[PDB]
Amino acid sequence: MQDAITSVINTYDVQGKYFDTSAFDKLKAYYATGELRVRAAGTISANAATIIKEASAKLFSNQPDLVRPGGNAYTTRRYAACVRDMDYFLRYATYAMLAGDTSILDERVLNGLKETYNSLGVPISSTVQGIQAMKEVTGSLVGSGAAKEMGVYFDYLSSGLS
Amino acid sequence: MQDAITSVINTYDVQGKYFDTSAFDKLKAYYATGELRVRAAGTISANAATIIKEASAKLFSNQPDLVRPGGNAYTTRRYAACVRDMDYFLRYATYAMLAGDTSILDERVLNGLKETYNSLGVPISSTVQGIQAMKEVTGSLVGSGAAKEMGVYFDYLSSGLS
Amino acid sequence: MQDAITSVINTYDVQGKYFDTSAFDKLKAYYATGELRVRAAGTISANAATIIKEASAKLFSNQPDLVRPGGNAYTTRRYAACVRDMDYFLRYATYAMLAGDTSILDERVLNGLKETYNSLGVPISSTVQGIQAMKEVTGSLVGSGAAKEMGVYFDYLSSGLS
Amino acid sequence: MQDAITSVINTYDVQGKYFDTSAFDKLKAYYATGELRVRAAGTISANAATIIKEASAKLFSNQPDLVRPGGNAYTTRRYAACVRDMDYFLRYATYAMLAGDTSILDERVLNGLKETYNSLGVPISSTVQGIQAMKEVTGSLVGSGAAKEMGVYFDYLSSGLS
Amino acid sequence: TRLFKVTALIPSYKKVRGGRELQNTYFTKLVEYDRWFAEQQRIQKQGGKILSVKMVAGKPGLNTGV
Amino acid sequence: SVVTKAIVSADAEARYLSPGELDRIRGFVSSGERRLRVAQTLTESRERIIKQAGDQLFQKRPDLVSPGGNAYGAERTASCLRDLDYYLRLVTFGIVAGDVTPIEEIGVIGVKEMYRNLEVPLPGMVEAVKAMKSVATGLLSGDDSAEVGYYFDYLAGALA
Amino acid sequence: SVVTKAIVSADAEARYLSPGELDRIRGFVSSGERRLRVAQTLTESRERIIKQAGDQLFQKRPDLVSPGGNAYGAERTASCLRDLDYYLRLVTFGIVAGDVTPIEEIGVIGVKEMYRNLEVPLPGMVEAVKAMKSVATGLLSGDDSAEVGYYFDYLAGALA
Amino acid sequence: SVVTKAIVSADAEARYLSPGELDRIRGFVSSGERRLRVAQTLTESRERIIKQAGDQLFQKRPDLVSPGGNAYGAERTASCLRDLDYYLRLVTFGIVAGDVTPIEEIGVIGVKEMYRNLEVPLPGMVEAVKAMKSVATGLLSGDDSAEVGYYFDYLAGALA
Amino acid sequence: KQSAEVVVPSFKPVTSPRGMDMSQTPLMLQAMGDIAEAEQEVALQKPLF
Ligand SMILES: CCC1=C(C)/C(=C/C2=NC(=C\c3[nH]c(/C=C4\NC(=O)[C@H](C)[C@H]4CC)c(C)c3CCC(=O)O)/C(CCC(=O)O)=C2C)NC1=O
Ligand SMILES: CCC1=C(C)/C(=C/C2=NC(=C\c3[nH]c(/C=C4\NC(=O)[C@H](C)[C@H]4CC)c(C)c3CCC(=O)O)/C(CCC(=O)O)=C2C)NC1=O
Ligand SMILES: CCC1=C(C)/C(=C/C2=NC(=C\c3[nH]c(/C=C4\NC(=O)[C@H](C)[C@H]4CC)c(C)c3CCC(=O)O)/C(CCC(=O)O)=C2C)NC1=O
Ligand SMILES: CCC1=C(C)/C(=C/C2=NC(=C\c3[nH]c(/C=C4\NC(=O)[C@H](C)[C@H]4CC)c(C)c3CCC(=O)O)/C(CCC(=O)O)=C2C)NC1=O
Ligand SMILES: CCC1=C(C)/C(=C/C2=NC(=C\c3[nH]c(/C=C4\NC(=O)[C@H](C)[C@H]4CC)c(C)c3CCC(=O)O)/C(CCC(=O)O)=C2C)NC1=O
Ligand SMILES: CCC1=C(C)/C(=C/C2=NC(=C\c3[nH]c(/C=C4\NC(=O)[C@H](C)[C@H]4CC)c(C)c3CCC(=O)O)/C(CCC(=O)O)=C2C)NC1=O
Ligand SMILES: CCC1=C(C)/C(=C/C2=NC(=C\c3[nH]c(/C=C4\NC(=O)[C@H](C)[C@H]4CC)c(C)c3CCC(=O)O)/C(CCC(=O)O)=C2C)NC1=O
Repeated sequence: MQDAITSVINTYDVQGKYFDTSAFDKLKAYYATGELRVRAAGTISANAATIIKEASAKLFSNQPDLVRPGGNAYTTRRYAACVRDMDYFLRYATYAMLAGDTSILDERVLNGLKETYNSLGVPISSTVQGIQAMKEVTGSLVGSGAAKEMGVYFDYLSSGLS
Repeated sequence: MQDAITSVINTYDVQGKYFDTSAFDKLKAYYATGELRVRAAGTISANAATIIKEASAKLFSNQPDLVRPGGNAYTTRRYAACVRDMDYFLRYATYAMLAGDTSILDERVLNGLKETYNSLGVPISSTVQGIQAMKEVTGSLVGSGAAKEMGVYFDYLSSGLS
Repeated sequence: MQDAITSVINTYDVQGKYFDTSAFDKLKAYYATGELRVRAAGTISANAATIIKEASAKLFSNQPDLVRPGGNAYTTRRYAACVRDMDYFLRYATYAMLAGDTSILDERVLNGLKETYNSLGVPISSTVQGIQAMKEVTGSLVGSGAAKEMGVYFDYLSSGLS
Repeated sequence: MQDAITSVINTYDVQGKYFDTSAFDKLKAYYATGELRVRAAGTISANAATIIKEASAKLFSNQPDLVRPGGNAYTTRRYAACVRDMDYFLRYATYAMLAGDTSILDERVLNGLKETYNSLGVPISSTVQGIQAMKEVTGSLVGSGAAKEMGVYFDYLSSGLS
Repeated sequence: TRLFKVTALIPSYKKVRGGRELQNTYFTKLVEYDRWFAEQQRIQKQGGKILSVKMVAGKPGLNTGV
Repeated sequence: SVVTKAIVSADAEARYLSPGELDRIRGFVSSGERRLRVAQTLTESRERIIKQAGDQLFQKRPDLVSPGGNAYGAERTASCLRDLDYYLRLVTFGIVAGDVTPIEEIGVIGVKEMYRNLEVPLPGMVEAVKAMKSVATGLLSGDDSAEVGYYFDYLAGALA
Repeated sequence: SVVTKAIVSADAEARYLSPGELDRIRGFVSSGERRLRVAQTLTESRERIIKQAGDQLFQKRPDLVSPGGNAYGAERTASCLRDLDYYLRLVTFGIVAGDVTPIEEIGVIGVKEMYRNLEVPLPGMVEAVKAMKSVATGLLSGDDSAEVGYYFDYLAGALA
Repeated sequence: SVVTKAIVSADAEARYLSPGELDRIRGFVSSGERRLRVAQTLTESRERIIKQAGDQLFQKRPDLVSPGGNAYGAERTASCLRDLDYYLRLVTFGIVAGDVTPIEEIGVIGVKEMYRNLEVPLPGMVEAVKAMKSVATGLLSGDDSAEVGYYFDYLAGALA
Repeated sequence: KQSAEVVVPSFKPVTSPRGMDMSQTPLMLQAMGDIAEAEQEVALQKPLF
């Protein structure tokens, strides 16, 4: 993984240039938003169980067949795996929000999750619906700015699965 | 002597301190019990002779030898001095109950009383028994709430004599 | 481990003897008690969490200091470790009862317990009292016939600890 | 492990007590020493290689037989392991000084060190001499008050080894 | 389900080793199902790129026999 | 206090308290909460009372803080204001006590010899306590102001 | 503690503390006084915080003190409030420590097993700590209330 | 950086970041502005630092530029100065990152093998880095010199 | 099967020692001296009266 600071470091390293004015502008932009990110992450940490419970309720209410017999989320085992996946998605989106970069989602979330779900038979559209449900529930909790910030990484997860 | 209020005032005077919230709490606590103490004091004053009759009768029934020839309460003079002493104890216990403090019991009653009784020949265990009898007789008249209060001062007298 | 049947078999195998009438009598006794042992083991399996609850409640009622600050079972971690130790004792007692032999209490349980508990400062007397508490609860649960049998293994565990 | 804060927390947790004035005074004293501790830690960290060089130089000057053929510090492996142990002692002494508490010295240094060295034939008196040389070098670099404080942790190590 | 066939590349970042390491970087292995979460997490934490994962033994969506 | 005074009077006569003394005590404890709120209010505004009373006193009596005055200088002015603080605290004690017994026991008996040994003028003390009376009764409501004014009158009369 | 985490993190990498971690410790040492003041504010008001949090808990979750509820009975309700007082004490500990390490070691590790062996509902614990958070942050200024709410939020998340 | 280390430490335990880790990140973002100011200052003084550092290295170690030395010739001396420029850029990256992790990832892992293959003397590296440290710290104020010199010290230790 | 004994039964806790409170520590003594100065300064911050 790489955060925003390490991201700009790597980008300026690949051309072998020293930091220009724009690089310091990017770094100032990140450090300015860091404190909002820390409130957002602390709030989400406080309410991770609540967010996952509300999002799962919304997903399984909009798609009742998932947890009725024959659905992918029908058993205690497969339901528990589903809510474990949503818990991991939310915590990693919190990580990517604190870092200010979608890299950790590439290295530690999307790195083989697509074809793991594909071989498992997990429906992609339903998982996207669950990610969107976590997105709405989390935004309503963290307020407008942190909601936009978290939503960026949530749509990164959705598009990675899509 | 000092009552409860002047006890608080002295506590705060030695410290050079204006009244705290705790000081106001203790003052409210004393002001709340004032009507109870006044009612109990009036009842005790109205029934002092009856209280002495009952307590002395109980003491002389439980220790007959006190009033037999050779006993400390054997004469009309020494019997009258006995019931006079019981009136002392009841009246000063009533003062202490009104005051909400036992300082007057220390300065006016218990000071040098042990050596006085030892020099006189007065049995001090029998006097504590008379005070306990007086406590029991008074508690029935004043009522449970006032009985619990008067018992404290009767106990202070008994402990100081014992 | 070793059970009653395997104990008889090894006893005769060391002697290199076919089974005599005494060996068949011992095997008959174990086969006769087998139904009682199976019923008791089923009851304990059905009520183990209950048994741990009443045994822990009784032990911490008899010695409240254990779970109050300063006691060995005072914290969430140490309370949970206490309950886990009691779960060991109950489950291995049930194993030994079903086996009819105390060997498994020697290998899996009593080997090195004193050293661990004296290293940790775990009070061995209080642990013995907890084992006794489990003994009353389990004996009351299993019934008259099985209570005597399970007492053998609980007291074996207690004597190994003390 | 423990530091000064955790030590006060534990002594008030065993008693189930909220913090008193005495505990707040102890916490204030540690918070007052924190700046000096961080200064000494930074100085030692910048100068660790210098300290190890000088201390091992005095040790091998006084005990030349340790580096003559056959001595315990005679091979490149054993010399490297000797100066590595000296680096360990310096690092854990600095940790302990920064924590204000010697518990880390017992937990992470002194535990089994004596019979580690005895099973390896490492001389323990010469290790204590190395620790004293290290203390003398460190005192000159960190200043008088920091020297006195650092001597406490070096002496704790020396006494635990002896 | 019971079996994933996983092809993964694990590069090296911490150090350059004297050992060849062609053994350990690009590999294919068979990891049993309830090991796959932990194994995938470890592979992602080492910095590798999981190239493919396949079903081999069991049938996706089965309830019993898992 | 009120209870102490009644009890001491009954004890001198070696009797129980009369219905009148008990009624006095009952009316005393019945009015405890309002006098206690008055003491609360005076305690809350202690710093303002001392500040304003000292200002009023030194405007009315400039000779006290001029050279040759007893309170000349920061230190002696602070000792002056601290005496005012003493007397305000005594007044709060007297308010909760229901009589001027704390005031008399701590700050009246022997005050003449004390302030003579300190070269402190007594007319200065009465002017200071009247200043504090004005400032403190300004804060309180009319009945409570009158009650507090009675205690400040007792103090001014004791000094004068 | 902050120093303990810094030392343990450095030890896990077998290194001295870097200037960043030493600066972190320097800031924590600087804020120690504010932390002690907050801890004293929460300690002096522990009875009020416990009483009000118990109230709010039992209005918001009547089933707990309702028949069949874990807190049913005066004795069980006293145990409930005693647990609340344990956790308030641990919160003050974590305030002075600068981290949730005392809270986790004393009241969070194995708490699920303990409350399961006690038949205590964890949503009840979460609601109770939310009640304590509301009451205790009401007693503090915004800057201090935020940092206390952080410890209370960690406690709620660890119980949930 | 510090944020990445906090994230990977939290993910190792499969947890959210604790209030202590969040406070550490808060302190880091607070120090970010001074870190960018320092990195800007060193970035502005590119050519100065390189020039004096190279001159001190070549006067202190004439053998490197002398016949048979590794840097003999205009192109080899240019490569020497180019390596110095690389390492100064890495130090600026470390200043912004708050740690020596970028220096570690770009210019420290396998550096000894690289300079063995290039026949570059490692003590010459250490002396060049020390000269760079001296020039950079000189061009800075008293405060910036400590944190900048820490990175040069780490780099020289890596080469040594 | 050389021995059935447990080599590591547990680790003895190091949470609390006996004595050596380290409150007599000289720099702790210096801090306790300095807190007195801080308290005195706070006291002189109050009005003189
Ligand atoms: C074959 C394995 C399997 C099981 C067992 C299973 C149960 C199950 N019960 C559910 C809801 C529920 N289940 C209950 C039952 C509870 N109400 C009381 O508390 C009782 C203690 C308890 C019943 C005895 C309730 C109330 C809900 C609704 C919860 C909600 O909507 O928030 C749900 C969520 C979606 C739904 O509404 O169906 C599942 C998946 N699903 C499975 O695939
Ligand atoms: C850290 C990132 C990461 C993730 C997220 C991850 C997910 C993951 N989910 C799995 C199973 C599963 N995952 C799901 C979840 C789906 N079912 C529902 O329909 C939803 C639409 C949807 C979730 C919102 C289910 C039901 C299973 C069980 C599949 C089965 O056993 O047939 C497995 C198989 C191995 C195991 O469960 O132990 C993995 C590896 N792995 C990772 O390394
Ligand atoms: C040496 C001086 C002395 C005297 C005189 C004296 C009298 C005396 N009479 C008593 C009881 C008594 N005294 C009487 C006598 C009265 N009954 C009738 O009314 C008559 C008019 C009258 C007698 C002529 C009675 C009936 C009692 C019993 C009271 C009772 O038990 O309730 C008692 C209480 C203890 C006891 O029962 O013995 C005393 C002390 N004690 C003394 O130390
Ligand atoms: C410092 C760490 C620590 C904690 C927290 C702790 C809690 C604790 N609570 C207990 C009982 C209890 N605790 C509660 C509290 C619960 N009831 C309600 O449902 C609420 C949701 C909730 C409180 C908010 C109750 C009702 C009991 C009595 C249970 C019983 O008697 O069966 C007990 C059993 C022994 C005893 O009563 O002393 C422990 C050990 N112990 C510890 O060492
Ligand atoms: C058997 C394996 C082994 C080796 C090799 C070994 C080397 C060794 N060389 C030492 C000192 C030394 N070694 C040297 C050698 C250097 N001087 C020049 O720079 C040269 C480049 C270089 C030699 C060619 C010098 C000068 C000293 C003295 C250091 C001093 O006096 O400060 C010491 C310190 C203790 C002592 O002098 O007795 C050791 C242990 N020890 C071992 O157990
Ligand atoms: C003994 C048999 C064997 C060999 C030879 C082998 C090569 C090999 N080279 C690797 C990486 C690499 N190999 C190179 C070399 C290339 N880069 C430049 O373009 C050059 C033109 C070219 C070399 C001439 C580089 C730069 C890397 C690092 C790639 C990375 O950053 O991950 C790796 C990945 C792990 C590691 O970095 O150590 C292997 C396994 N593996 C084996 O099992
Ligand atoms: C960003 C991290 C990084 C570094 C540091 C790096 C070093 C590096 N230095 C090189 C050459 C060189 N570097 C030097 C420098 C040495 N001459 C003296 O001995 C001095 C002690 C010392 C300079 C202070 C010299 C002389 C060469 C030429 C080697 C030759 O032609 O034989 C080369 C060979 C490729 C080229 O010349 O462009 C590399 C890769 N490469 C990297 O990707």
